[PDB]
Amino acid sequence: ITDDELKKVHDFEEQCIEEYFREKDDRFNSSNDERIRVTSERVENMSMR
Amino acid sequence: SWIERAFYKRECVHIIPSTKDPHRCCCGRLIGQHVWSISKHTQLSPTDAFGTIEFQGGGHSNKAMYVRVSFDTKPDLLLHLMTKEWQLELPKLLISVHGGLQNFELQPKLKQVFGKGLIKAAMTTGAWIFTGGVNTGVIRHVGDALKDHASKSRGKICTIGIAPWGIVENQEDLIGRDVVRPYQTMSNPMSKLTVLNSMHSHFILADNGTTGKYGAEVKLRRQLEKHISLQKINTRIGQGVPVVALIVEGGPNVISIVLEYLRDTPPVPVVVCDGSGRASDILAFGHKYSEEGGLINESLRDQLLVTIQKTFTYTRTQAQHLFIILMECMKKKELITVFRMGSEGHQDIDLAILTALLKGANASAPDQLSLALAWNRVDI
Amino acid sequence: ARSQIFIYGQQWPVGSLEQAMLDALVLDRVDFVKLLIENGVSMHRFLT
Repeated sequence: ITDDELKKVHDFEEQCIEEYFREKDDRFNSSNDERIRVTSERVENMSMR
Repeated sequence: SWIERAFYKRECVHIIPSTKDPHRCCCGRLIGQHVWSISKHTQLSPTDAFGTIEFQGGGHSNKAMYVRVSFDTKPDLLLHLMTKEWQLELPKLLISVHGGLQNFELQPKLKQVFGKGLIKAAMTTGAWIFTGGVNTGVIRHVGDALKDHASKSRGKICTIGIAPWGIVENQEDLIGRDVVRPYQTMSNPMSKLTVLNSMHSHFILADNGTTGKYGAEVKLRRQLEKHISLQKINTRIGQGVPVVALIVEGGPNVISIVLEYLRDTPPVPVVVCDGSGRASDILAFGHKYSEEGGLINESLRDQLLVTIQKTFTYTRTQAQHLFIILMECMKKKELITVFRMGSEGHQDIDLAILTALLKGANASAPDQLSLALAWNRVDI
Repeated sequence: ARSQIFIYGQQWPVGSLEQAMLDALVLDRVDFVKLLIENGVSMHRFLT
């Protein structure tokens, strides 16, 4: 590759690596399993309050 | 190569007046570091500082374009630069964020709600955010808001900040012609100069020749906002782009900025926030205790005078002058939208901002519907 | 260390953050490395 298209390839790789990590985080929180964990913590803090 | 041949710059070639410190000139630079025309005698030259900035450190890596532009340039050249060379489409909304240059801290809930509002407003309408450029105060809060937005979801918020060229730290690090220059986020607490905000997208550096002093960017930013607002929006029903003015905290100068926004053809709505303090809090206390606009009785007038003289530590005549400026602002009381934490103040930044834009246009409901269609906001 | 030491208005000696990075790297503290990168330390200027 030429140095100009090397940079374009390079920033393409950073769009992909950010979109992969972000997605993994969104699919973790959409997880029913985590929509239940993060509900329980809250419920207790309203129960004492 | 068009940027060097189209945009110009100015450098300090003066008689070196010492004033207080013999090394510090009228431009504030060192006496041997040299190399308007009144007392600075500046010369005009093609620019040597433009391109791309790679923000090293500060968590996420973000690349922001920059260009050093003379302060007396014409907005059509700059607007053509953003539309063509930076490949930025014409925005459906312009937001002008003003505030205090000193650093301040807000309530955590207020900061979170203001940040979420600014992020969602600049996402849904595809707006442009205009800040002060450097990483001080309200622009630092906007930078933390852009941290959050990016940290949570993807999105390219166009957040063109306009800063003085002579006040940014490491001016030699940003010297190049279409070259990617690394930048350091570290800000020396001893140095009076402040670094640029790491989470911005474009930077219109405005050199008036001087270093370490403000005022080199306000007129250029205002005339660029005017030149943007005279451009017609893509609906072609007969309206330009809407301009809002978000005010967080601020000092004595932002009242004059608000007065310049109100007493303008066409008028610009102003949205303020409560709980930050200083000029925004006195604006809110004026707005709740106002009756029929400029009809303010004596007791709240004296309360406003003593709160101005207490918070801003001004004299009696300075507080009186600021109160006349407040009343001249208060004549156009319908344009100001005050956001309040809690209560019934729309419970969100964005309903307040978009409602303020809708009644700041003050046009027919076809024009409001075309604005909402351009912003892709069915709920509003 | 995030809430107290890296609070706003904290003065830092020159070269102290690079020595703190060198101590964090050898003592397998990945969260402290993440904190220091986010607080302005750049790896390009640190690594020799």
